[PDB]
Amino acid sequence: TLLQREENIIRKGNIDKEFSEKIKAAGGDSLEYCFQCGTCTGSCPSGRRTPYRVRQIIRKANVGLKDEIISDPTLWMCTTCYSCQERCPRKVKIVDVVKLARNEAAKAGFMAPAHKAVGSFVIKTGHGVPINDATMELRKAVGLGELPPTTHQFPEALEEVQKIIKATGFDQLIGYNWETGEL
Amino acid sequence: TLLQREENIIRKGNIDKEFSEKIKAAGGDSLEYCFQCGTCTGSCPSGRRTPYRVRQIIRKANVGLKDEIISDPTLWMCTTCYSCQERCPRKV
Amino acid sequence: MEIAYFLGCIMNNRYPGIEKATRVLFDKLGIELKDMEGASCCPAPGVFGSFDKTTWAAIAARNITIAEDMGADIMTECNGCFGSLFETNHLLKEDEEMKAKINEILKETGREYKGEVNVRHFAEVLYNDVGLDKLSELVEKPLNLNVAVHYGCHFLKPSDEINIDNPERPTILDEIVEVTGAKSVEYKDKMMCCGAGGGVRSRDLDVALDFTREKLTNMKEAGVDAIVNVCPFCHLQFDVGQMEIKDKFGEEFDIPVLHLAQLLGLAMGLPKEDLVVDAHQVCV
Amino acid sequence: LKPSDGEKPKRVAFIHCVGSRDEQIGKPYCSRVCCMYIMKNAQLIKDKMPDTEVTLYYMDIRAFGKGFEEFYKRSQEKYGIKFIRGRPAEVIENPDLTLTVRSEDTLLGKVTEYDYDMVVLGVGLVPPEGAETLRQTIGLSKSADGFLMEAHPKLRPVDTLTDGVYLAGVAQGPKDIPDAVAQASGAA
Amino acid sequence: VDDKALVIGGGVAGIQAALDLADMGFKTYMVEKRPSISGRMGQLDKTFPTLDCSMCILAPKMVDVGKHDNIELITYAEVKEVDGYIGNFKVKIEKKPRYIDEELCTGCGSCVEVCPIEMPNYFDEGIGMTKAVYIPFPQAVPLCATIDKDYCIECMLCDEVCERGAVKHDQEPEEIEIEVGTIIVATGYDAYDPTEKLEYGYGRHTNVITGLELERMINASGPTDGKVLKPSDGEKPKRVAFIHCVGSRDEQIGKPYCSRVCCMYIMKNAQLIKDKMPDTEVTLYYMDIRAFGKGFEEFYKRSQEKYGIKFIRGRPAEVIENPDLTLTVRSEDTLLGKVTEYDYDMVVLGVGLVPPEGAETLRQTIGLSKSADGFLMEAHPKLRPVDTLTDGVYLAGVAQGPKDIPDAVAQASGAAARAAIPMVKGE
Ligand SMILES: Cc1cc2nc3c(=O)[nH]c(=O)nc-3n(C[C@H](O)[C@H](O)[C@H](O)COP(=O)(O)OP(=O)(O)OC[C@H]3O[C@@H](n4cnc5c(N)ncnc54)[C@H](O)[C@@H]3O)c2cc1C
Ligand code: SF4
Ligand code: SF4
Ligand code: SF4
Ligand code: SF4
Ligand code: SF4
Ligand code: SF4
Ligand code: SF4
Ligand code: SF4
Repeated sequence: TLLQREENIIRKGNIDKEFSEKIKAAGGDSLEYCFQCGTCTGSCPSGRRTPYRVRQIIRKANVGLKDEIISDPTLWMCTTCYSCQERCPRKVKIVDVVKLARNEAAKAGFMAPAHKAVGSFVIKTGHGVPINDATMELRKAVGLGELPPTTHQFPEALEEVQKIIKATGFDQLIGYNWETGEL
Repeated sequence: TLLQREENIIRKGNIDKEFSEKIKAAGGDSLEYCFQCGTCTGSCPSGRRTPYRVRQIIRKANVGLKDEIISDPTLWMCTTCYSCQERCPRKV
Repeated sequence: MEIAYFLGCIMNNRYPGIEKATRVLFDKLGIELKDMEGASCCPAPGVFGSFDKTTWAAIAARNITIAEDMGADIMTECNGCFGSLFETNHLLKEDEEMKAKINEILKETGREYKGEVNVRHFAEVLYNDVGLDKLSELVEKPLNLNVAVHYGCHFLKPSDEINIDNPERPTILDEIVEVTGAKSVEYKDKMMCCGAGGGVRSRDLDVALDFTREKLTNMKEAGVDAIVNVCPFCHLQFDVGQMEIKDKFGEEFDIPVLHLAQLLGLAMGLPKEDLVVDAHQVCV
Repeated sequence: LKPSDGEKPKRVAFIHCVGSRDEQIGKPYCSRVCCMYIMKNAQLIKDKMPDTEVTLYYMDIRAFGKGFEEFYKRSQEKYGIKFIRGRPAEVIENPDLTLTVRSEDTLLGKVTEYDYDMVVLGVGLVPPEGAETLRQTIGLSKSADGFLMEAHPKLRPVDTLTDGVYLAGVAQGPKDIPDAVAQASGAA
Repeated sequence: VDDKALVIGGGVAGIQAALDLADMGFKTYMVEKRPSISGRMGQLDKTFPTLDCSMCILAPKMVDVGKHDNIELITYAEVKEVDGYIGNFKVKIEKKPRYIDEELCTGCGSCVEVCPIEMPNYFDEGIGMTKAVYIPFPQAVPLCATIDKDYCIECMLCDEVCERGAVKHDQEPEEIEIEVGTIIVATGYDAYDPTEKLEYGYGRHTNVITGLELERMINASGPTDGKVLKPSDGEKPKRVAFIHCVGSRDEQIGKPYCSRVCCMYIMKNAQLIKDKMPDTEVTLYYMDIRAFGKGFEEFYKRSQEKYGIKFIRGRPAEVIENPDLTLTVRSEDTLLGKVTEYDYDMVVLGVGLVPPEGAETLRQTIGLSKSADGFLMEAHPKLRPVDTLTDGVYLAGVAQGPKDIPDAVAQASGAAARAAIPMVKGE
């Protein structure tokens, strides 16, 4: 059956005005004066190959459809290419709104395992893409040091990075467990 | 994966002008002059409990998206209650 | 001239040839590259900025304080790292409350963000501080190459803040490429994203590979011999994603991917082993 | 204040194009000022009662005049007025006397039923009562919209085909105050 | 108070103001920077919403201006200095050298036929050619020839072929000094130049044109003899796209205002293309359809119903030139909620209205203030639309802001009345 009594109508029960106020107060206030021209969607390269519609994301953020936004997988189709923001005739900070919505979604638990893996790599080694043995050998062969002069080479720098991560609660956000060093 | 190379873009390959001309010649002439106000969809009782959107059907008929229309299950959600037609400001 | 040298992750950990070519090129230009001891992920904006702005800003601010300690501007040759560091810098400089919060977080690390240095891009430093004439003087092997220039999204955008070149139709990278003798070939959707930014590569590999496949189809129709980029994240996308595209759809492009530093090294007669072509998955 | 209780409304809806651009009532013309005065009254309600929520239901926003587009943008940026592109299908009175506007959000592509304490209809402009009597008394013709007809649409906007008789202001058709004043001076 | 008036600008607004002042009995000067009067109205083929011929109705007024006893017409001239105050304005004008004697030239056109040098015609808006010696259009007032010395080579063939002895290669600029009591500024507008909109590709793509260029092309007396032809190959386009709000309602270029007429003339030109070429497909990309004027909503409905013109609600993201020089418009259909990439043989940009070239110089010369949109500002936005805070100076037409012909005509008549009141009082 095509019947579904909740997905095809919008009432006040679907609206969270506090979400919109939070987004605007956090640096996405420009979304207030979007007049829905559709330039952003036409400029969006991901919108051409996925169900992602940035204009509808902006509209939902203005209306206050929190649950519809944060739980939406298409929210993660934006590459932050800024093509929409360069062309918006109302100068809306579209990418800022997208990132704020992604922050809210992550707070709600809509984080992909791969992104959490990247975060865990940063926690453990300070690098989102840590070096592997083959690259170590390549570095040695070409006259560079076996390790780059980064957190890879300085444990105290890694400790500082871990202190920063603990202070911001990022480890709790991705569910990193220090005791076992896993997610 | 959310990737879908054909469903998320409209080109001339998705358009069948002969379908639009056939519908207009068979008595759907008025659809040419929809201004997409959305009164029909707001009036539709099946529009608020199913994915059926009458305004989008009118728009697709004008554009010529034959395959998107004829294969659409929601096309069969209309009860022919005539509320939309009664309230259309363009008399479609 | 002295400048702090930020490496990032992908360049130093997957493609050291870019780093070696950059070091040699800057030694030839009389610019002292100072290592940023203890630097970490910038962090990659796609994941961290999408997850928590505070953590991203704090890590970027620590990276910036590393250079502030030396009293030197930061130089980056990654569009992602440049975007992250530059955005954090101009967010903390122009926002006192956010600066106070980030400094409160940084306190326990024995660091404080002062907003005393600038974040600069590798291509911008080459164009302004060196100039096309001195870059040209150093060319010893004028190249014969048709190259597709991939600007990357975060080199020039958001242009309101970066103000380096026109994002729609820029010419800075084309000029820097052409002083080497190679020809920058126009192709359809040249300013298109590679698909790796915003964390899309790790979230939905198919979508990013579709971005890359569209770009590669356009580049191949124009006839290019190689792809030139100023972003190791775009470099990795193109290189590894050509192999992934071949594995998934059996489509062959065989278009070598070069960083701008590698192209300059080739035009300047650097030793071949210094380019570390063995790192690249696509044979050059 | 609400007509029902003497209390300030917390939620106000405005409906555009009431009595205009509608062939169901034989009013196929634009009234040319309802968009702007709707936005103006929304801004005034926000000024007097900042906590009030105001939503406008529109088909087109015709902010064509001088400073009108800036006024339109200011309605959103400064006062936080909400714009829904949709011609409302119905207004339903609830038992508690609040009003549910049932309308499609065409840019979301979905039906919405939103509750409001007050609904304001953006009524259009029509010829005044007794217009036909005076028109026959003078001997003037009328245009398709019911207003008086000018001698030439382009080059004689204030003249009529009856020599010595001239038109000024909304007598010749809907328009705002500066246009009517210019027409009055030209007629003089 | 002097009983003489100066009207600056020879467009429909200026023509109406000058004729109204002259009929009321006041001696009037008219100053026009172009060789002939008419303004932009003379360049149009038809006018909305009636699709009536623009020149057929404008030319009689131009002739009336040219032969009025109370009007002194000074074309190809510019106001250089304005001093004094209301009733007591001293104005110094410079009449540029035509190198043709206005009193002797009959506008026969033999010199044009014989001239060997080709140069662009300003009346054709960059798509039509004429000779170094030219008459801007057949209905020009005064019907007199003009030599542009940037292109003249001094071959003297025009001198040989001229039977009236009207050619004057030794002519010099002339200084005129007039005393007036009131001034009406009717300097009109220029079309927005969309070259800076790099994504739409004007000036780069071959088959991308503006609305005014389309007006000249569709005009039966235009450079193409009234045929809409692709610039690339000179053949009729089978698919035409129109883009609204080019140069308007766009903060990326600092143009946050509506140009107030582009919707209507876009629809008018689409209807004219359909009338001439019924098999052509015409599509309009719009944000709002602003059919506000009398008969405008009916004109819009007629565009959809009678002509079958397609309307897509969406501001196009980009215009891409294909190898065969066809143009792909990439734009969201916001009502379908989906991205579309449609192909067309020609793309017409609905460019907006901007203040004319040299507007700032004249504004400073007179001493007037300008509004936020860049046009001249009136004394009161509601009750004094044609007055300025400078006593004795009035505004008429698009000089005060974008608007259509009837609005400009009403403003010109009102300005004539407002300027006549002080001259009637006399003190
Ligand atoms: C493509 C297009 C189509 C249009 N179609 C229609 C239509 O169908 N119907 C309609 O009603 N309106 C239409 N309009 C609008 C219409 O053109 C204007 O309303 C009208 O032309 C305004 O007349 P004007 O005299 O105020 O200005 P203009 O027509 O611009 O005339 C101004 C005059 O002043 C002169 N001038 C400028 N600067 C100086 C100076 N410093 N010194 C002396 N003289 C100077 C100019 O050269 C010109 O002679 C259209 C506009 C465009 C761009
Ligand atoms: S381009 Fe700007 S104004 Fe247009 S829909 Fe997108 S965010 Fe809104
Ligand atoms: S930044 Fe995101 S929403 Fe904007 S154009 Fe790029 S992918 Fe689309
Ligand atoms: S009510 Fe009529 S004009 Fe409005 S969307 Fe429906 S069919 Fe179109
Ligand atoms: S006839 Fe009834 S069910 Fe069918 S579209 Fe119209 S309102 Fe909906
Ligand atoms: S001015 Fe606006 S509200 Fe009034 S009739 Fe026209 S479109 Fe409708
Ligand atoms: S200058 Fe002489 S030849 Fe030329 S148009 Fe005038 S009268 Fe004729
Ligand atoms: S003298 Fe000048 S205007 Fe006359 S024919 Fe020669 S080039 Fe032409
Ligand atoms: S009149 Fe229409 S096309 Fe012109 S600027 Fe206004 S909305 Fe855009």
